[PDB]
Amino acid sequence: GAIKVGAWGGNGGSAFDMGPAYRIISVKIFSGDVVDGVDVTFTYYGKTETRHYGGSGGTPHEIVLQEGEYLVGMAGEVANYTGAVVLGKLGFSTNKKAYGPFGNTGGTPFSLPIAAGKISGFFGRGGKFLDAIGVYLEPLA
Amino acid sequence: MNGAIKVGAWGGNGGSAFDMGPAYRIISVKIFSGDVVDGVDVTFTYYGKTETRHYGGSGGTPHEIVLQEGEYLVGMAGEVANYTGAVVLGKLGFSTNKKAYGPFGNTGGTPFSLPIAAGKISGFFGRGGKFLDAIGVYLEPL
Ligand code: NA
Repeated sequence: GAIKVGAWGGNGGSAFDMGPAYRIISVKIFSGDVVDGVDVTFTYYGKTETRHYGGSGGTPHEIVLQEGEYLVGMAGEVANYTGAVVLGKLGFSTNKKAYGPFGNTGGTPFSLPIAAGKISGFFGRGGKFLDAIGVYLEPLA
Repeated sequence: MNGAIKVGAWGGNGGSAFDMGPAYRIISVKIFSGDVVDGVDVTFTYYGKTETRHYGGSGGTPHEIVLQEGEYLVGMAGEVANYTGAVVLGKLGFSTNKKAYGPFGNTGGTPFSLPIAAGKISGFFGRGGKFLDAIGVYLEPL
């Protein structure tokens, strides 16, 4: 868990920190006007777990990673929504396809292309919505 | 290769790709800029020898970052701009554990930002032509 980039977003809400997973199985992005939160399902030290960060409003959009598929990009926009500085839009790329945007509120763009390596986990801040998000990076095996 | 983590590049697809790799100790960076980011010099040491590599073009005014003892690059940010029909770095700056430098350049466009919560920049890659078309970084633990 030595390489953490981000977080992008605001200073509100409460901190979360997943740490790195052995393998990410799926990510669900909950969104409506903004990004409400994320589920991450993953393997970890012999266990399989699901963790939820942020709120649970909006609609879930699930990206299931197939055998040999991994996350190689994240991008989005940081927006003001109802006075909260949050992820207004969020998306992800795998080595196969890009997904998103999830959310509808424009703001300040950010983008993280990973030319070598993969996203292995998440940290950030959450409340009613997803205030901020960053990622753990690991090399490819 | 060999466990590298490379993020970026941010910028356009013109010019010629460069890739310094991560093997070297970065001593200083010089960002040449005017309206946009024209180029960069990266000076590094390796086995007691100091070398400078220049990427991008010949224009712009220099803006230097000379890393002090115990000073490491821990952020990069800027703007990707359309300038005279090319997609290039319109602004580029860096942060260390000590100080923020820049950004340098005068043309906005699409912002990017790389806060590094854990880790440091250990090398550069990107694309350079008349201007600095794009830039990315190698990361390692701190
Ligand atoms: Na896919």
